Amino acid sequence: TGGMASKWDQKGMDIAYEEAALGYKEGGVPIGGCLINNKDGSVLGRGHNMRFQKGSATLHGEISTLENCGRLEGKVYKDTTLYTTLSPCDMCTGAIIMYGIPRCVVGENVNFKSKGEKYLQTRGHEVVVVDDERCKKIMKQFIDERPQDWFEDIGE
Amino acid sequence: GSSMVTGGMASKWDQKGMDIAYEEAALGYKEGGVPIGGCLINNKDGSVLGRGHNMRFQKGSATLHGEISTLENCGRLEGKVYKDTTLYTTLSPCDMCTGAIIMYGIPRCVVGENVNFKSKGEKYLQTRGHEVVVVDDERCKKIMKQFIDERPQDWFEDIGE
Ligand SMILES: O=C1NC=C[C@@H](O)N1
Ligand SMILES: O=C1NC=C[C@@H](O)N1
Ligand SMILES: [Ca+2]
Ligand SMILES: [Ca+2]
Ligand SMILES: [Zn+2]
Ligand SMILES: [Zn+2]
Repeated sequence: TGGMASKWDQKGMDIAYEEAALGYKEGGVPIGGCLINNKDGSVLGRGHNMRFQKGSATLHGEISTLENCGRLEGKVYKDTTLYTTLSPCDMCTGAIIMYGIPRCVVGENVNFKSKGEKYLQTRGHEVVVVDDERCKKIMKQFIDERPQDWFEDIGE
Repeated sequence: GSSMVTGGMASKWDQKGMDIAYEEAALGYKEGGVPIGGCLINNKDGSVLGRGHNMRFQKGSATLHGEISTLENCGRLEGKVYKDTTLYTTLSPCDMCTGAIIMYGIPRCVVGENVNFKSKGEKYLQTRGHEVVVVDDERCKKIMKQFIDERPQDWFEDIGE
């Protein structure tokens, strides 16, 4: 990219936001994601945080997105972008790193940012922060109303 | 990582923790899965918060590595509950599982072996302030070597290659 946005990035972030809004409406943490094949723009999967929905300690948005893509040949991930409405925690960062997903496009990092955002860069990934106000507003709403649930979701 | 890293001390619960992790790995192996198991133990009293094994083949899962399945099986917990625990894993954690340990602040990780696999995560745990102990458990090494030998492409899939 050279820092150029991808032709698929608007689509990816819109899907991630749709997933965040759906999870909000389900009574969960409003964090959504999607994984797009950069070669053809195909959406390999989409998901949102399922902590409340499933009683899940590991289904963050990014993890649920990856789960929803199913088992894949490792090479597939090497030319994908993971879209996440919120800057990834250390766990989801680790997932991106493990699979070698080269680009992580982040809705916002104002309500939350871990050391993972920079660690992705150290590990050779491209991180794009869009500063999407849709994402920021829904996440801020959740934190305002359910702070202890939010803290649980990031292990505090 | 740092030149000044050092392996952590043993805990009175390590035999218990690695034996549970290994039993989980062997159960997963019998189920047709990747033989990697784990458990999470409270360092103060030895209680087992949860245990699990890799569920990639059992569940068609791209995220349920042994360590992730272990954490899932522990359920939702207050953040504080993790902060004096050990995660036992039969295999040195990949970057994903490392990240889970870091995110929850699980301060100690005991690793069955890192001969068959080792990621940057083992050292990154230490960089980030976590204790790591590698016990070089022969049972763990044997079962993982067998899996990699017999099903190499399935193993590569499990580590994203
Ligand atoms: O679902 C999520 N919770 C917290 C942070 C981010 O990784 N995603
Ligand atoms: O289940 C696992 N697969 C690979 C590595 C380790 O993190 N665990
Ligand atoms: Ca609390
Ligand atoms: Ca110490
Ligand atoms: Zn996360
Ligand atoms: Zn792993």
